[PDB]
Amino acid sequence: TVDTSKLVFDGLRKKVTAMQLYECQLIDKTTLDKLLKGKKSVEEVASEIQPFLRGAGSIAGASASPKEKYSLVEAKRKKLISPESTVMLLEAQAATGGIIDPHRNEKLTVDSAIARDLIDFDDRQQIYAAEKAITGFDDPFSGKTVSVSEAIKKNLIDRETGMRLLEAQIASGGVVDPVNSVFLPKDVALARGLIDRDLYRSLNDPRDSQKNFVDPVTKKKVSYVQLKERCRIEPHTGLLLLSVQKRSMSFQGIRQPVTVTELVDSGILRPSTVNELESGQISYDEVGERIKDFLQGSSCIAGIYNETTKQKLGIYEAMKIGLVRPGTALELLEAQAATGFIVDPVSNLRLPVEEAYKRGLVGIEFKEKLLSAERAVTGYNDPETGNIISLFQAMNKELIEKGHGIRLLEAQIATGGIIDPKESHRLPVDIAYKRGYFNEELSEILSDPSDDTKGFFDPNTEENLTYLQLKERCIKDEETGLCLLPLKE
Repeated sequence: TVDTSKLVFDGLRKKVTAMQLYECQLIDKTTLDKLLKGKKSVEEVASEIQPFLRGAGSIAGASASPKEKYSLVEAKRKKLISPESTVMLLEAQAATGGIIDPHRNEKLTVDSAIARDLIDFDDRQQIYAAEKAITGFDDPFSGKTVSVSEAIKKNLIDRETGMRLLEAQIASGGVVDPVNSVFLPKDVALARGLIDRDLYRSLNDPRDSQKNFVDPVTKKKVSYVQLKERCRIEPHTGLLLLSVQKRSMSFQGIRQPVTVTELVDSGILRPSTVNELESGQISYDEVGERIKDFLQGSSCIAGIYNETTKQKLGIYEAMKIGLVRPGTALELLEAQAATGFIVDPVSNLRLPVEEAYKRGLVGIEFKEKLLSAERAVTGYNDPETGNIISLFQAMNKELIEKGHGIRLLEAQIATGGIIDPKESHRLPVDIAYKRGYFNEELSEILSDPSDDTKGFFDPNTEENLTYLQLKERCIKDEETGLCLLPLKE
């Protein structure tokens, strides 16, 4: 026989003897005798009853990215987890072992948790009560220290919180026995009345009190197991960290970055490919590759290719030579301004109107008219409402004339689609209808070349064309991706 005084185990808060483990039916008669003989070691037995001894493991915190992690209170302050769910998850920790410090891998008492700022100030008293799920509730009538189930019956704790604690414990192994400081399986806990039949029954009914927790992001009622199925296990510490989406990922639009959430709202990105990108399964550059013509549109008529001298040159520079009339040059430049940037085909630069003027890409005779056309990408100021509207809406409210407005619209459609002036990206023609940046009774008009729609000019054949008709007559520089209009003489 071995030293029976050394046959002790480490429970949640107390030491646990081998005899207590046998009484609590955690070990069998065979295991117990082998401990008293030496056939089995204390460490060998403890390795097989770990979820009953210290719990299977609760949600220790959050993890936005696979490397760096956050605690429940940190993720709340970074707005990754709602304040409401933050309390409930902290209640679960205190009821299944204690408040977890994920950055030091420890089980802390509520006192120690306050000392390390792991718990906020307002949620202080609520977690003290949840801690008693393991310590026990002092009944002022009987004089006994009772479990949560009895604390609910004795009205020592509200039913709501009590159901959360019981749910969290069961998902961690079973029902906690406070006096023994050890987890008991559900079947044996029912037999000795450690948990009431009625409470346990309402704990298995999805229409009663089965789900007592709430989602971190949304406000949907969820179970503790469902949240655990959404957790990552840290390789080093073995902790259970809830996978939260920090998001905040965007692609550069015309003037400003466009959130990935906006892209799925505009129908640019399928939701299946977004969180697949958030998880890191696919690459960032490949996603932005597909939606290239939605972020900042297709290439416009960027310049002119003089076939006589075999030279690439900007539109404004072509006018100085006499390759194009000032009338033709102006509408082509404002078409560029209405699509985002003024382009220099030889230097492959894409600049706003102001910066284009500073570098000689645009003269002073076109500066004002081009600044006005640039409002088609940033918005038109409505003199009545005081806020910015779109190109299409500015046309209907007679802020700009129809002829000028039509040529700018078809310029946007020919280079990706209608420009959203508040999100700074190209919309699908169906989304533009919903937000009112275009009209279905106008898409068919601009589709087929009509009398009113041919507001552009081809210097080669001297005929009036739509922007699409003229763009189809252009060629492409393989190293710039720009459309150049071939010219002779």
